[PDB]
Amino acid sequence: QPPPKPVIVDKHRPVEPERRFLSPEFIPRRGRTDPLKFQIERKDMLERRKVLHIPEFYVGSILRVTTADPYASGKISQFLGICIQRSGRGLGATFILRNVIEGQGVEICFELYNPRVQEIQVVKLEKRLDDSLLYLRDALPEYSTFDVNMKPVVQEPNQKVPVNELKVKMKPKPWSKRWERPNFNIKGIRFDLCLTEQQMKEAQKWNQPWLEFDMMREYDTSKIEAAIWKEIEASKRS
Amino acid sequence: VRPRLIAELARRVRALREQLNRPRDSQLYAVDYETLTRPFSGRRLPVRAWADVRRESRLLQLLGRLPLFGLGRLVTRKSWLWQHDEPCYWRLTRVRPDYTAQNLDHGKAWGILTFKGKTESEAREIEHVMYHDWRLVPKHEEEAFTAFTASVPYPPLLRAMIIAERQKNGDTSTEEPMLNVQRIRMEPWDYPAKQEDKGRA
Amino acid sequence: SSAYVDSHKWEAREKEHYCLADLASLMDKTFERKLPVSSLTISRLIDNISSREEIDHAEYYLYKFRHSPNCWYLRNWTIHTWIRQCLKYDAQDKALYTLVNKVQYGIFPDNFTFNLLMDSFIKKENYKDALSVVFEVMMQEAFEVPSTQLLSLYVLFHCLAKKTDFSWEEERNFGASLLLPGLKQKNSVGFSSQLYGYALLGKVELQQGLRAVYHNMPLIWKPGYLDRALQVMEKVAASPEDIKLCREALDVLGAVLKALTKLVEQLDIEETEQSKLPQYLERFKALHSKLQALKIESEGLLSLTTQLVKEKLSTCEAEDIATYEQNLQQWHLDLVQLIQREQQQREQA
Amino acid sequence: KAYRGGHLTIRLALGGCTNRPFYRIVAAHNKCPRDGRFVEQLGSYDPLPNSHGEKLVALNLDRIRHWIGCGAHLSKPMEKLLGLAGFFPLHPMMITNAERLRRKRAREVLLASQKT
Ligand SMILES: [Mg+2]
Ligand SMILES: [Zn+2]
Repeated sequence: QPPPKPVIVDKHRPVEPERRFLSPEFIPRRGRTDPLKFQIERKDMLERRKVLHIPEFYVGSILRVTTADPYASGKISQFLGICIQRSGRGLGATFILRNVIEGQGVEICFELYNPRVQEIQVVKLEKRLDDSLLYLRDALPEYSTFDVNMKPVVQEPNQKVPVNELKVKMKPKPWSKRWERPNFNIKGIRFDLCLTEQQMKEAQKWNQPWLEFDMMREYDTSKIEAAIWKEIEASKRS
Repeated sequence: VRPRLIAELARRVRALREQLNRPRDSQLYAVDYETLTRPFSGRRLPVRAWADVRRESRLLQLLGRLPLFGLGRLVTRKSWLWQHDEPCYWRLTRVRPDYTAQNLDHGKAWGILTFKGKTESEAREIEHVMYHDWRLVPKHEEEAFTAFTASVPYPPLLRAMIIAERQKNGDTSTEEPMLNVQRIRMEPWDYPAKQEDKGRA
Repeated sequence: SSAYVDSHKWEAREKEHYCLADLASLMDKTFERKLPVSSLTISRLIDNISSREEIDHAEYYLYKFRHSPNCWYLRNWTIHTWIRQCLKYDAQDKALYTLVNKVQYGIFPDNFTFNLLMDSFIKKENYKDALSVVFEVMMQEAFEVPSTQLLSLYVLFHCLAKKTDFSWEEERNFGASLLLPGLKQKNSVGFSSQLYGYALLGKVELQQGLRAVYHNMPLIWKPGYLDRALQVMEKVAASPEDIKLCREALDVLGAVLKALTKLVEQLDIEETEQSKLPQYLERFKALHSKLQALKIESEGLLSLTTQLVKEKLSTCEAEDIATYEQNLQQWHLDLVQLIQREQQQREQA
Repeated sequence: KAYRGGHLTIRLALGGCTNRPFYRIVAAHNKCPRDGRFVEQLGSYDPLPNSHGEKLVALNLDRIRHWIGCGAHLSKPMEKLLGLAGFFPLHPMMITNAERLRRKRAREVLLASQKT
């Protein structure tokens, strides 16, 4: 006897179409230079993309990566971790991964364009309220501890990014970065238990409201992103 | 006096865990026909049933080929009908298959039965359901198939003891002592039993 | 019989008009939490379906319901909702697949529903599908119905139009199927078809033993099928009318070819069939001679005699339709209580 | 020692040094060891012959009847020597062993006769 085939079809109309998304490492930095640099690096990373897929993701997503290592069992290295940040631009761009195993918190900075790495895989795709999850260091280990054998949570092909709106408990005050300040504007943590009302009142004194209203510091990216899309589509057609 | 709590805690936890995730009836009844060893046990089967397990199938595998698993349909105990020429069957009343089974070839079902045309008025539990000795009789050849129609001396020493006792008592009672045997309903081995009385892993 | 075939009351009676996607998502939730679910959900899904992929979803969810905590309910009205949804959208491959692996899906149509299905098969003029389906009905063991005449017509036509010399499975299927339609004790056609089925079963036994006779086929274990056929012939000669066909020649052929030159189920005292062949053949010749001495036209084609049956067929189809409307009425009666039952949960909530 | 379930059983306890067994019929539980503790000592048995050549054995009929009425199973040798005594029915395996011995002796006599 052959097994039946699973099939599922749920067709709410104004949910299915998600249109566009671009990676934050294509965009250049505010610094000045001649954009031919950018465009040649872009076509280079795209001629690499034709080989390697980089299944898109965000901070707070879980990635499993297999890489070709010279000195290891099977000459390969397989590592799963939570994405902390995607830092840098051009080819040297990288993404951080972290996980607690054997009670020890190990984290890597993977180059997403180095030929040493063989394949990347998105086990779970989600987004956190905070731009960067570096406070997961001082956070409890039970939040970062993830299973290595956990299989990919299959995600819909054309749907909106799921966002887990949650909060996180943390280790006591002796921290390294002073996350309580408003310089970072993070919300995953829970002041109500991580500190006192008087303490947050004393800390929110460094608040600089004027800068977020300032306008010469923010960088417009609309037409740059449009030209980047145009060049990507041209390279794909070619 | 000092009590102890972790023992009762582990007892309750083990009870809940086993009653939750006990091995499925189908999972533990499955058999590989070329090696004749039940999985989850690694035990071999009896030589008397080797061939029957190789050839014949199970009750639920028989009942899966007809609607409602054949309520009231003729199923007979192959062992009973090979051991006795008289007809014996099962008036199956209630049925429940195991959802985890792929072919729905395992479960629990029972009703009224009859041994050599001796029917009782009780819908009780079957015995030995998982065996490969199940034979289904069609709806035709039904009534033709289901058609069906003192004392002993005591031991010598015991009778001598009673003789001496009543002679000392004074009564003659020349009649040899006896007991009733028609009351004694010696039942054959094959008379069924209570499934619930026997346990389960 | 277009009036007997078509019935739009079914499709215009008690439609639910719910979202197939919502019903599918709810069923997926219930079955991933592996809790039991009523047949109302599946019925609403089925009678809401109007598409091919939707009927495929229904097939998958029917498999999943068979493998769900509840399997015995087996509501015939839901079965017929599914059957109509499939046959009106003309998925005969899917219908046949489900019907053959009933153990995989568990569909069990009743008399009138199956007669409608086989009449649609007639209208489309296919034989292999109808043959497999009548073998699966032989498996069903449900024949005391007005569809008995349809089964008889089908088998009487296909055993003649077969043109297949050697096939043990197929021949055993034919032999075991030719008994059930004739069990209504009608006439020469009936009991002579019973005779030919006895002959085929005895042949299958003598050529591949008694094991397959009963193993995956509901049959009786008495090996004397030839003796039973001889008994039938002798009691018929003793007793009405006996319209006969030349399948007695096929019986003679089988007998002569068997007379032509491990577990032992046979009993020691009782003789073996291999050793009974001689007296089987002698008594068979004797009964042949007795029958020809006593009806013996052997020209009336049996499949043509089923056209004479069409009159009482068209008479009994009326009672069949009446029973079908009674079934519809009692379905509509007992089903409405189940909807208030579903509302009772929200009332308590 | 409170044994779970179990049931009383009259059986044999062994005594005496090696190569000199002395059996004692005694009531006890099913789960106790061979020479374990008991409840009431009932009788004795010598599988060896005395100076007269006969073998010794004693039964406590009233107490045994009381224990059986209270409910206690017996072992195969128990019922065997009881049936040999006569207070109990004779043993079917005893009958079969006797018949097999007689068949073997008849076979041996036939073999000797056909040899000579
Ligand atoms: Mg530091
Ligand atoms: Zn001593």
